[PDB]
Amino acid sequence: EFRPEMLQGKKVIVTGASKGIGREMAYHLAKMGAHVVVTARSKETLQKVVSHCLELGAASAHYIAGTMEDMTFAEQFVAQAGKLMGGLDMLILNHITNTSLNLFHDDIHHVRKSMEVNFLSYVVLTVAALPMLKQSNGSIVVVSSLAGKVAYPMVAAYSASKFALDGFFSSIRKEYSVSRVNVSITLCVLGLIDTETAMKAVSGIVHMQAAPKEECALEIIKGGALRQEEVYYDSSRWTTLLIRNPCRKILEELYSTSYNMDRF
Amino acid sequence: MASMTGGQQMGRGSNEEFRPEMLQGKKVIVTGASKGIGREMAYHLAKMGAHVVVTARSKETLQKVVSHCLELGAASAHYIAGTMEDMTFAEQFVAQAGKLMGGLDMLILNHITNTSLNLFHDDIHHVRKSMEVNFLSYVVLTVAALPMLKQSNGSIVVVSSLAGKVAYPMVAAYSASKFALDGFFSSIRKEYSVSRVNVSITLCVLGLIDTETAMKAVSGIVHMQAAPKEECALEIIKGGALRQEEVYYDSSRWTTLLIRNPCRKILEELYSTSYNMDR
Ligand SMILES: NC(=O)c1ccc[n+]([C@@H]2O[C@H](COP(=O)([O-])OP(=O)(O)OC[C@H]3O[C@@H](n4cnc5c(N)ncnc54)[C@H](OP(=O)(O)O)[C@@H]3O)[C@@H](O)[C@H]2O)c1
Ligand SMILES: NC(=O)c1ccc[n+]([C@@H]2O[C@H](COP(=O)([O-])OP(=O)(O)OC[C@H]3O[C@@H](n4cnc5c(N)ncnc54)[C@H](OP(=O)(O)O)[C@@H]3O)[C@@H](O)[C@H]2O)c1
Ligand SMILES: Cc1ccc(-c2cccc(C(=O)N3CCCC(C)(C)C3)n2)cc1F
Ligand SMILES: Cc1ccc(-c2cccc(C(=O)N3CCCC(C)(C)C3)n2)cc1F
Repeated sequence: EFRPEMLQGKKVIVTGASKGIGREMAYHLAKMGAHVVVTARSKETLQKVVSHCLELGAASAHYIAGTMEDMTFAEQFVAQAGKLMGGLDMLILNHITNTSLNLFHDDIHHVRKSMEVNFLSYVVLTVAALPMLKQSNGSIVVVSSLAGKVAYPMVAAYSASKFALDGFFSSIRKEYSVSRVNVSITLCVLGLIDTETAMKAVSGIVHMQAAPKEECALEIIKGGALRQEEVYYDSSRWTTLLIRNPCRKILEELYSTSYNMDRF
Repeated sequence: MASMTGGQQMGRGSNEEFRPEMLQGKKVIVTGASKGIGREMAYHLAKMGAHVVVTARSKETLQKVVSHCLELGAASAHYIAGTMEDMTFAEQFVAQAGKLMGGLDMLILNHITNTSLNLFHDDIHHVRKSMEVNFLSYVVLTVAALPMLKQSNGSIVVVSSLAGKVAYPMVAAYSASKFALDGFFSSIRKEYSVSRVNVSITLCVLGLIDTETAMKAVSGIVHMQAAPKEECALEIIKGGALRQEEVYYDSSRWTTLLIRNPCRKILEELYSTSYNMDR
């Protein structure tokens, strides 16, 4: 059972926080009394978000502008964010490289860039954040999509990158469990969200109900606060019925009896 | 005689029952073919009377496989050596291979970058290399192969793992790359469907296989029955040959029982009515 008080005084990083869901998450955390450090490329927009967050009641609020294409930036941002706040309780990984619906033909640069930004940078951020999260017994929140669980035409690269996050973060979650790293990892599986970016990209191609981003932002925060492994958020009740893979959980359990990890 | 001959192997039941004759005279590329499963696939294809071009970094090992493929009965057999780390080499290799055989019927993506079982700490270099070699290079090879595959209504065969379907500790980077393959290739399969690109895509989800490389990496860590590489290699060929979307191959019957995800297929089918692609 979530209570907003759970975020009060928590030190939180939100990436891709200048717009959409990331910005909504910043605002919610602001209202909850959390310390926040938001990031994205747009310094000016970040400034506005930061100002509004202080308005909303954030215990403290800062932004650091940069591109997540740059792994050195990602790494230094975490350290700098942690220094401003005196630690870190939750790492919210939410940015993605800009993407539109298109048939895949030969754009290898977009497939590479998508892997770099949507996947690689999440890993670099995690490595950089880990000692602080370990010290706080904090949380990693990874923003994924229904397209990171099942296949859709027109987003091959993006979907590849969301699939990767599941495979990467679900692996380390089992490693953490065994090495006693008390850091939660919540994978967020979102359907269509009414963000300006998504609504434009799907215009005339996709005819489905877009869920509200303010609510989506909250359900993400909630999942992290409760240390849930996965969060499922979609308009359709049929998604919520079919989305889970209980067989996958069973299989992982059955295989767990066939390997020995005492040796690190 | 070949000029006065014609017809088709793929008649009634061919989508269900494999026959070695289905690869006879087919033009096939196998990557990661100097050892393990890839080498075993090369051999099976040889026996079936296929034309084959194999690749891997090791020229001397490739040479040996080629010699043994011709012995075995392959229509023709060649090798081109190089690293799949180099996207230029992956791209030219497809063209070179296609030219040696005068076309392409089946693309078998099987290589990976060397990997061992280790906890993930901070090796970002291995995570990147894993994505480049195990995933990115598959895409570049697919891009290069497509024109020839479209002309022959051929096949793409993607070798994956159980770790490309469910999570395992100690192979975070590797598993990320295998999961990436399913997301990418499953997406283009729906794309080919609607754009009438008659090129099949077979994703192979393999359990532990008794290759030298795997048996070494799991030693003292993993205690499971390993399945034979000869038969694993054949089930891969079969899958591609029959144009099946997914091949599942593992020692446990419990894997075969639980591994499929019918709910994913139902969802994908429900979501298909919510989007218009004509354009
Ligand atoms: N919207 C949907 O329907 C939907 C559905 C499923 C999942 N999701 C997930 O929701 C998360 C947020 O989506 P959204 O729709 O809210 O996104 P959005 O409104 O398009 O905003 C994306 C954010 O990422 C930032 N960004 C873009 N390129 C960047 C780069 N190279 N380096 C650093 N930051 C960069 C953007 O700001 P700057 O341009 O200022 O850098 C912006 O703050 C994503 O991970 C996405 O996969 C969304
Ligand atoms: N073995 C298992 O238990 C198991 C389980 C599930 C899935 N699989 C999958 O089966 C496939 C083959 O596995 P395996 O166990 O048979 O592997 P393996 O015996 O180690 O063979 C790997 C092959 O890839 C080549 N290779 C390595 N690095 C390369 C590079 N940078 N560029 C090009 N070629 C390179 C190797 O030749 P060179 O070193 O000479 O380049 C070799 O021919 C992989 O996709 C693997 O993930 C295996
Ligand atoms: C053909 C089609 C139909 C539906 C979806 C779908 C469903 C749920 C979530 C998402 C998703 O992750 N989005 C929304 C679109 C913009 C993105 C891709 C940057 C983020 N996309 C995708 C499709 F490609
Ligand atoms: C703890 C653990 C980790 C991995 C597995 C497992 C199961 C099925 C297939 C595979 C697989 O893809 N392999 C085998 C290992 C060498 C690789 C990783 C290059 C290829 N791996 C099982 C485990 F118990």
